[PDB]
Formats: sequence, C-alpha cells, structure tokens
Amino acid sequence: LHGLLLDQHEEQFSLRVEILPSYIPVRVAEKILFVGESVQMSILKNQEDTFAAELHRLKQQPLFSLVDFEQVVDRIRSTVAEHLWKLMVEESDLLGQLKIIKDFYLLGRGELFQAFIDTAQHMLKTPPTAVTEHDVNVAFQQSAHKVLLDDDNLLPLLHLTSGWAALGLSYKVQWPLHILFTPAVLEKYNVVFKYLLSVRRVQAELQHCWALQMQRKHLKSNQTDAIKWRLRNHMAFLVDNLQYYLQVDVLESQFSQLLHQINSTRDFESIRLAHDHFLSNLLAQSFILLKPVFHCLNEILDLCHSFCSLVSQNLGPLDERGAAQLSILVKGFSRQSSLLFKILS
Amino acid sequence: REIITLQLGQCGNQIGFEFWKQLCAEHGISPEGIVEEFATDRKDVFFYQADDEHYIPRAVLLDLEPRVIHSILNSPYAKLYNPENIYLGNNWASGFSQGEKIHEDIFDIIDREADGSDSLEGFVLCHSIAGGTGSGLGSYLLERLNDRYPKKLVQTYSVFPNQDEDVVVQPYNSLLTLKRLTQNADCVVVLDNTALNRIATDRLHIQNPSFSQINQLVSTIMSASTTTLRYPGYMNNDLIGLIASLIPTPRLHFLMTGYTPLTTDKTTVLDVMRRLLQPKNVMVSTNHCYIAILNIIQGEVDPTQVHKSLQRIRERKLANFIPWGPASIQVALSRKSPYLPSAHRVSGLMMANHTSISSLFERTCRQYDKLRKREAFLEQFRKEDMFKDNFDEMDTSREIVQQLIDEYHAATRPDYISWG
Amino acid sequence: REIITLQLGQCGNQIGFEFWKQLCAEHGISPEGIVEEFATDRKDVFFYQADDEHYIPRAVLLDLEPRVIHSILNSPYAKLYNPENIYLGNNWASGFSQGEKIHEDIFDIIDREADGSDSLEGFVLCHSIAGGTGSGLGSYLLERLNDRYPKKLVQTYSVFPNQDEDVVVQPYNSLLTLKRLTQNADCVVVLDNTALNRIATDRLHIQNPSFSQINQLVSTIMSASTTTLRYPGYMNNDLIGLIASLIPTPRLHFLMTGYTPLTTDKTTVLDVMRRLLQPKNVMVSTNHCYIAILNIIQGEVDPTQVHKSLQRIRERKLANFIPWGPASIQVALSRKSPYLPSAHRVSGLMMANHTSISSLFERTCRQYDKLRKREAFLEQFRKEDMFKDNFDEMDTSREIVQQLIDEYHAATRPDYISWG
Amino acid sequence: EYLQAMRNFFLDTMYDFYTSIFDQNVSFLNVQLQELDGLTLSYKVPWPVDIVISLECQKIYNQVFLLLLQIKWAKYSLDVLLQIHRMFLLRVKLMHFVNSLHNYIMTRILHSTGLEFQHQVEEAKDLDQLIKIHYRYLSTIHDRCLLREKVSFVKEAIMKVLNLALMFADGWSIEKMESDFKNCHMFLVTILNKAFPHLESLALS
Repeated sequence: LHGLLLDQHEEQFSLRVEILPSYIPVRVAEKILFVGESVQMSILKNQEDTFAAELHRLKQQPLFSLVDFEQVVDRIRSTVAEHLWKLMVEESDLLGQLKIIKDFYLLGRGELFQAFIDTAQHMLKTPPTAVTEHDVNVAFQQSAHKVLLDDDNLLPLLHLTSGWAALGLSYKVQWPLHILFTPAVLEKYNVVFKYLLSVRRVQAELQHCWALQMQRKHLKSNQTDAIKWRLRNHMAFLVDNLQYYLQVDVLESQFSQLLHQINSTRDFESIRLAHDHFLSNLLAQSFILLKPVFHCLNEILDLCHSFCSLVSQNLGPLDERGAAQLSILVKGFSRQSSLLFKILS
Repeated sequence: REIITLQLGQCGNQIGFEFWKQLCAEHGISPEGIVEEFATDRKDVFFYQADDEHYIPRAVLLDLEPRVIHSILNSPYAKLYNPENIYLGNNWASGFSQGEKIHEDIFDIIDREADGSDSLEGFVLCHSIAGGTGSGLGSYLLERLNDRYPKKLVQTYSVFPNQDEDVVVQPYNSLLTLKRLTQNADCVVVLDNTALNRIATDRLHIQNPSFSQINQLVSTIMSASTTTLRYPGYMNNDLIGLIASLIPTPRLHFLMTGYTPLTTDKTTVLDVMRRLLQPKNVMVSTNHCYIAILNIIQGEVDPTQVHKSLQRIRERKLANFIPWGPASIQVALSRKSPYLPSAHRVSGLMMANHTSISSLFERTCRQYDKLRKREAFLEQFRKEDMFKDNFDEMDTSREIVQQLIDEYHAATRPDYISWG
Repeated sequence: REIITLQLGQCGNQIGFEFWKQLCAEHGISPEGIVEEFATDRKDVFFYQADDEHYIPRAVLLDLEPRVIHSILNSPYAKLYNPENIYLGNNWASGFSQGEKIHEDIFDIIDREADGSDSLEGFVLCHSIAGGTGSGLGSYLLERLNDRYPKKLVQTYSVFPNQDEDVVVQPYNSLLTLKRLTQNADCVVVLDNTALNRIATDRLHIQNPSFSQINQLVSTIMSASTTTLRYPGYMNNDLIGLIASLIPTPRLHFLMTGYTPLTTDKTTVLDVMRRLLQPKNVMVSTNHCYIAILNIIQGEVDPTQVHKSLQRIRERKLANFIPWGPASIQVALSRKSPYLPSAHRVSGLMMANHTSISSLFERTCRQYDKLRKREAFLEQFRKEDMFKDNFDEMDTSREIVQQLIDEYHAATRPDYISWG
Repeated sequence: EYLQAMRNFFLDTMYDFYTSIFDQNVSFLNVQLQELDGLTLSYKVPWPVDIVISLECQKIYNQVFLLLLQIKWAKYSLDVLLQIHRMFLLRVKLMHFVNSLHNYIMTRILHSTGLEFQHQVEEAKDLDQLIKIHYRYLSTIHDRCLLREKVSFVKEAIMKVLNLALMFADGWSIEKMESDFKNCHMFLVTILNKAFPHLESLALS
C-alpha cells in the first residue's frame, strides 16, 4: 500500500528465494512484488482504506485459505496494473514512440539511411575510433538537414563500437515514463538495425552498377561474348529484391499484432508479454536468428559485396584480368545456390 | 533526390498542366503555393521549396505557335508556378530545324533549373508522338538532353498516334521519333489513344471531349506512379530504383499500363491483384507473354492476408511469363494518399514488360511500308530534303526497329542466351 | 554622438518629412515635441533636446522654387521642428550656378547647427539624383560639405533615376552627380525607382501614388537602419561603426537594400535569414557576387537558436561570396522597437556590398554613350558652357566610372591583390 | 534593479566614454566617467544587497571586463582607420576575425546566459539559493569565456593578434604581418578544431 522497503532486517531489490513462500503458490507470490514495485515510481489513494479493510479481515481470520487470499491479490492487481496503462499509452504516448522506434531501428523510415550512405561512402578503412566516430554523427545530422526533420530530433546519436563493422545507434527514452523500454530491448533493436543496413547497402550498390545502357551501350554496338559477365547481376538482384519485399510483410504483420494487443488490454502487465512476443518474432521470422540459414545468407551477402567492386571499377567495355576473379564468383554462386535449395527442402 | 520535369507540345503542356493541378489538388496546398493548416510527407520530388513557403513545381515549358499557352497563362495555377520558362510547324523535319537554331537559349533554360537544383535524379519528358509541333522538336531536345547528362535517367510519357484513320506524314514522324525513343531514351511508358478512347466510350458515352478525360486518366496514372516517392514509402522512393528491376535488357524498356477500376465516375487482396492481371483492365491494347510485371496498390487493404493472396495468385497460374532467367510479377503495397478526399479507394497500377507492343510496332511499320511503297504520301518538303538528302534516317530507324522486333521475338523464344 | 541630417529637393524634402513624421509616430512624443507619459531610449541621435522638453530634429532644409515647402509649412509637424533653416532650375548646371552664389548663407545655416551641436558624428544627405532642382545644387553642396569637414562621415540616400522611358539631359545630370557621388561621398545607399515601382505594383495595384508609398518604404528603411542607434543596442550604435565593416576598399561603398516582408498592408530565425538572402526580396534590382553582407533583424525572435540557424544557412551555402580576403554575411539582432503599435513583427533589413550595381552603372553609361554619339540631346545651354567650355567634366566622370566598373570587375576576379 | 544594472556596467553611453580614452591619470578618467589593458571601476553596494552579492562577483565582472576591453580596443582601432591595396587586404583579413570574436563573446555568451539568468532569478524565493544561482551564472560564464584553463595554449594567440591591432595603427613590414597572421590563425584553428565543449562554436573559420 505504501510501497515501503526495510520490511526484513535479517532473514531494484526484490524478495529473497530462501524466504519465498511455497505454501502460497509461486505466481501469486510473484504478483505481490509487482504491486509493491509500482508504488515507488489518482484513485489508488481513494481505495487504500478498503484494501486495508480487506487485509484487516485477513488478519482477523484464524484460518488460512489460498482460494480466499488470491482474490485479494487479484483485485488489487487489476487497479494497480491499470494505472500505468492509463498513463503511458496516452500521456507518455507509447504508440507514437513505437512508430519512431520502427522508423529508426526497424527502418520504418529508410529515406534518411540511404542518402546517409550516399554522403558517407568514405568508410572502408579500419577506424581509429576517434575520428570516424565524430564524422558519422556530423554526416548524420547534416544529411538530415537537407530535407525531412529540419525541426528537432537531435535525440539519436551514432557511435562506433571496416567502418561498418563498428557501428552503434542509440536513442534515449524517458526512463521513468518508460520501464517497458529497457537497455536490453534496445540492444536487440540494435542488432536488427545493423543487419537491415547491410542489406540496403549491398543492394544500393548492385542497382547502381547497372547502367550498362546508360553509359556503356549508348552509341556503341558492344562486343558480344566479351561484354557479358553471364549477366549474373540479374540473378543476384532477385534474391535480394524478393527478400527486401519479404521483410515488408514480416514487419507490418508484427507491427499490426502489437498495436492490436495493446489496444485490447487495459493493464500494463499484459503489455509486457505482448512486447516480449513481438521482438522475438522479429528475430526468428526475419531469419536474423542464429541458424545455418543465417550463415548461408551471410555468404550470399559477402559474394554480392565482392561482385559489386569488380563490376564497379570496369566502366567502359574492357575484358582483361576480370575474368579470372569472375570465374571464382560464378563457381561460388553455383555452390551457394545449392544451399538455397537446402533451405527450400 | 530532385527530379526535373519537361513538357512540350500542346498535348504535353495539357497533360503537365493537369498533372500539376491534380497534385495541387492532392496535396494540402493552395493554388498559390501556400501550405494549408492541416498538413508530413516528402514534397521535394518535383516541388521547389520556394521563397514564400511556396512549393513551386520544377517544370520546363516549351512551346511553338502558342495557343494553349495563353489559356495556361490566364489561370490561378500560374500563381502556383511561374519559373519564367516560356520560349517560343507540323512536321518532324520542321520541328527539328526550328529546334536546331534555338537550342542554346532553351539549354540556358535547362541549365538555369539545373544550377537552381542542388541535386538531380532524372528527367521526365511529356512528349506527344507525331503531335505536329511536338514532333521533331522533342526528338532533337531528347538527343541533346541525353548527350549533355549521361549521369541521369530519362522517362518519356508517350502516346501511340493513330486514331485508325488522316495525316499521311505521321508514320514518318512517329518512326523518326521512335528511333530516338529507342536509342536516346532509357525508359518508355507507352500509351494507346485507341485503347483509351475505347475505354472512355466504354465506361461513359463521351467521345468528343476525349482529350479532357484522357488528361484525367494520365494524371491519375502519373500520380499513382509517384505516390511511393511523394508519400513516405520504403522501396522505389527514387525513380532509378523503380526502373532498375523492370529492365533485364537495356533495349527492353517499354512499360505497359493497367488500372483496376475501369469506371471512376469489401474486396480482398488477391481479387484486385487478379483483376489488375487481366488484359481487359490493361488500358494499353505465336505467343506474347510478359517478361516481368511490377504492381502498386493504394487503398484500404488488410495487410496480413497478402501472402495467402500471393499463393492463390500463384496457383491460379494466369501467365506463363518467361523462359530463360527468372523474373516475376512483383508486388508493391502503398497507403492510400491523405490530404484530399478519396473515392474509389482500392486502386492498383501495374508496370509490365510485355512483347505484345511489338504487334503495334509492326502495325505502324506496315503503315510506313505501304506509304513508302506507294510513294505519294511522303509529302516532299525542302525541310526533309535539307535534313536528309537520301532519307537514310528512315532506313536506320527501320533496321533498328527490325532489331527491336527481333529482340522481342527472340526474347519470346526459350533461347535468348544467344543474342538476336 | 550627434548626427546632423540634410534634405534638399522636393523629393528629398518629402522623404525627410516622412522620416521625421514616422519617427515622431514611433517615439512616445506629440507632434509638438512634448514627451508622452508612458516613456527609456536614446533620443539624441538626431533630436535636439530643445528648450521646452521638445525633441527638435536637427534637419537642414534646402529648397529652390518652393512648392512642397508651403505644404510642409501648414502642418502640425512644423510644431515638431522649426529651426528656421528655410532658404530659397531643372538642370545640373543651373542648380550648380544657383548654389554657387548663395553658398555662404546656407553655409551659415550649416555652421549655426554645427555650433549649436556639442558633438558631431556624420552628415546624412537626402538627395534626389537628377531631380531637377536637387541636381547640381546637391552636388555643389556635397563638394563644399566634404571640403569643410574631413573629420566626419557622409551618407547619401540616392535613387537610380530612370523610369525606363522622357528627359534627355538626365543622364548628364545623374552622371555628374555620380562623379561627386563617387569621389566626394564615403557611403552610398542606392535605391531603384524601377524596383520599388515593380514591388509596389506587385503587392498592391497602385502605380499612380507611387511617390507617397515609396515615402513609406524609404522611411521604414531609414528607421530600421537606425533602430540599433535610437534604441539601446550594443554594436554599431554609431554610424561609423556600421560603415567600417562593410567597406574593404574605399571606393567600394555602394550598399544594397532588401527587406523580408514584401507586403505590409511562428517563423524561425534561419527562415527569415534565408528569405532576406534571396534577390527577389532584395528591393534593388560573367559572375556577380556579394563582397560582404550585413543584416539587422527586429521582431519576435527566440534568441537561443540563432547559432543552429547560422549553421543551417552556412551549409545551405547560398552565395559563393568572394575570392580573396575573407568577408562574411554578418548578422546583427535587435529588439522590436516599443512605444508604438507593431504589426508584421519579424522584419529584417540587409546592407550588402554587391558588384551587380555595375550593371545599372553600365546601363546609364550606355544611355549616356548613345545620347552623346547622337548629339541632339545635350540641350546646349549657356549654363553648361559657362560651367565647362569643353565639357571635360563628363570625360573625367567617364574615366572615373570606367575605373569603378574596372574595380567592380577586377574585385569579382580571384586576383585583386593587383590593383585595377 | 541594482543587479541588472551592475552587470550592465559592461554591455551606447559608455561608448563615447571609451572612445575619448583611445586618443594615464586616475582623475582624468574620473571626470570623463562622470560625464592596452586597464580601467579600474569602483562602486558602493548597499548593505542589504552587499550580503547577497559576493565580493568575488565584482572580481569576476572585472576579469571579463578586462578581457573584453581589449576587443573593444581592437574594434575601435580598425574602425577609425579608413602594393597599395595590400593594406586593404590586410584590413579585411583581420577585421573579419575581430568581428567574429566580438560577436561570439558578447552576443553568443554574455547575452544568451544573461537572458536565461533573468528568467532564473525570478523563481528564487529563498535567500540562500539566490547566491547559488548567481554563482551558477559566474562559474559557467567563466568557462565560456575560458580563463580557468588553457591560458597558454589558446589565450596566447588571442594575445598575440592584439599586438597586430597595435601595429596596424602605427603603419597608417606589411608582408611580414600577414606571414605571421596566416600562421598563428591556422595554428589556433587546428588546435581549437577538437575542443570547454562550447569552443567548437568558434571552430568554423
């Protein structure tokens, strides 16, 4: 009722397992701590004497009955879990903040993080982690200034842990007004963020390199069986473009179920389980979860990353010394396509 | 980033005027450029963030013998945009020679907006094929445009000019325009005046104000093509990202249009996907089969059923698309655009590579062949003789369009691992 | 300290009358000079602390053929100031010869206020270029003014006289006035009657009472130029402190004017800074680029965001200002002036050194060149012959304005470490 | 009302006073006041305000006053001064610099924190916390105008360019002044480029 600690001198902080009841069932013993916890952070004050009256009636009784005791615990749990739900969804505006989290971690906005790659293509070196770290935040805000969020949002900061192997994105949330949002939760969001940038980067490269028309066939008739790379650009593009579309379905389904569950329930304790199903579903269903599938897809990404450099530096029609690497590449594509039919079966 | 649009000819100026008006009507703005109080979205794709909180569209106006330009002048949509870009025959050779002498000043008009823009992404062309004033002039300016800037993209919105009989010099004009349309353009969205006229006489009983309603159709198509760019989307928020997937071969760049409601004056996902798939909702009219299809949907759509929709349209198995290497019909899903009232919510637009346009090409090639063999319909002028004394530009266009029909037909074959 | 102002010509007397009325309206005073009960600020910059708690403005009135002077006489703003300074052609030579004979008595009028003032800071000139009565007389008095006192500053408020065709002797008059304007003046704020007329026909539909509204514009500019002096500021609370930063080279002293609202009958800092930067809010109309810009803002402004505003206008990178040694666009921020009602709060004024005025100089030089070559428009009078028999004053002004155009154009070059 | 005026002793009326001094004696200052470094000011505080306004506060006011007077000196020296153009190149090359420092220190620092401070002190309803909020004014403005630290790493270049304001007045040589200034200015920028955090607002040129 008061949320007061210093209730046990000898035999946040929680209750010790040694003195935890087993003659009271354990889940009921879990709820008691949560109700005590929420006070420390309306009409809770109005019904305090009634809760004291029920507890006093429990003091009066000679007998002990869990079937009776649990109803007191459940009845107080309803209101105390309701209060936080009443505040945070509306007055801390959980849902819009979740949209912002999707925009920046789950790339619900991808406009910024593409033009960002456009103006920060100078990171291929090993960073000294004292110069590149400043440069990435400078480039981040400066890219944002050209269009879209030219009023505030200095809240996210980039920082490093090639120049892309070290990467980290932060976002300070209102910690008393968000205990659902925890640093661990943001850690998982960071992992998904880094993967989603990798996929965009390699594909932006590959789609940029196809200008065979635009500069390399204009006013030329080009040599067949010299100007061809097996045209494997078109093969490598499909497995990224369909995956690109697959992530859209994967994202929007999970976003929708979370915003359905939160609307239905009117207690914060439920919101905990809803969020805790949501993030794990993202992990497992985008196949970012640690699998052999994850290894095979990383092999695909590495092959595309190496292939883009070869098609980049060639420019105007030339076929000498590029074929030697290209042969290794087409053999590797055969090897990994056989694995792509292993994920299928 | 930033895309600069071009319009020339009276028909091109009509469709651009309607497009800018229709996007003024879509966006929460006044016809002066003033923002409304209920605005957000991305409004830098064709709109200059101008100097009085005006979103001024970046449009190049080109006109010869101005008739419609005065009607565009005395309008409250000349307060929306006025970049002072106005600069003053009915043959391709005449328009070519008239564009010849004044290329530097209109190129200064180009470079004015080029330096005025911080970034550049592509050039969209509103050009009417065999439009009289537009023909020749548009071909010359297309040639100079891709000559100057090979680092950008070109889209050209084109009509197929034949009202099925009239003018006997029009196949020559459209043929020369088609030669430049092949080799000097990187993406062509072709429209049929016959198919649009048939659908207009289908859904309504109008056949006389056909230009005015066709303006409505093309403006809706052009807005729906850009909704993922103008509103916050995720894929093909640049032009080139859209153009890249559709083209497997750099001369196979001809794009087919359909639209899921036919009359515009609850359904599920796979329904309107299937109806967009049919050729009778396709508004442009041996085997002919699609290379690759891309489709965009905008409306009230339940998003979680799209994968079962995808399965159902798969096992319905409506098109036997291609032999050699694997394309797909590829979906994109968008939100219905806010900031305006919206009737007929579920609306889809499809971009497809189909070899069936080779039939229309063979149609106009046969028309050119009979008019060339008869030799009383070339309408010999000094413009055509001074431009080309032996008229071998027609021969070059003829062998190129033969190569393109060969490309279409050999792409339809199971073997296009050999070229042809 | 104390600045003495001068007005001559009917147009100069109009703009001075409006300026004194507009500062009477701004300050908490009566039209008699009596202070109001709700007054503080610094009121010694142009106002004599007179003998009945009157703040009498210190203004030198010069008139020939008095027409507007009687209208100034029968007004309740002749009870505000009356220092008894009134002392009685349309050519520069005629006005020069008329100023020749009576220079001593008007110089006594000068020395009267000079001894009446304890300190002296500068002389502001309200002079109309090629104004008929004002021309010649103002040039002569300018010459005597800088001759007598080399320890003070001279500002001259000037118009560019051409209504784009009229009077054929006006380029000669404005040219001779421009010669003295160069070599006998230390700061010139030039205005364009064409640009002001275009903006007046822009925001409103008036073109006939153009003088009356242009009076309102110039009085607002002159008050906004002096607000940091008249109200407690911190920098350029003297005239010379303002003039010092803007001039890198003692003949590059021509000052360009703009103003952030165009129509006068919440926004942020970098917004109105950017709009003041644009040339279409500049109310005065190869490369042309600014040497240095100074800007003053007065209005409701949140002061803590100005550095991020400064960064944003930096990386927007709107002007490629100068080669050799580093100037800047330089900001000053002021409070909106109290003691009067204030509509259209956020208002900015910019002072800039730009080489684009060399174009207007070449315009009037070309007009003089064609009128000199035709030789039927000099309008040969005995005044011009007796003033100069060979008319080599025009030649001296011509080589000096050539040197100034050379100075402009070589300053535009990356090398002005060599002179030219 | 005393408190705003006290820190308004610096930040015109004092303008004429300082300009007369530019062209020695402690009564010579005094009659001018009643109408390179130096300028001792003395003023009595009434005892009910003496117990709230500390003695060290006057000293801190004096410190920042002493530093700014040199900028006013340099500002006014290049103000009255109005192969042959090379002096004008040397005019702009320093006039820009002194204008930036001037604007920085007095608008960006001594007007921003003061406008904050006025809004702060009206929420002080207790005697003791008034002293803490005025000390929280002094100890931050003593950091922005940095005198606690780097008085020989940054301050030395600020010192040495003020002697150019002495040299340029005398020469009313020239190549050897820009050779010095373009050296020390670039050294100052390339050290202050990564520097306490607010000094990056000067690392722009």
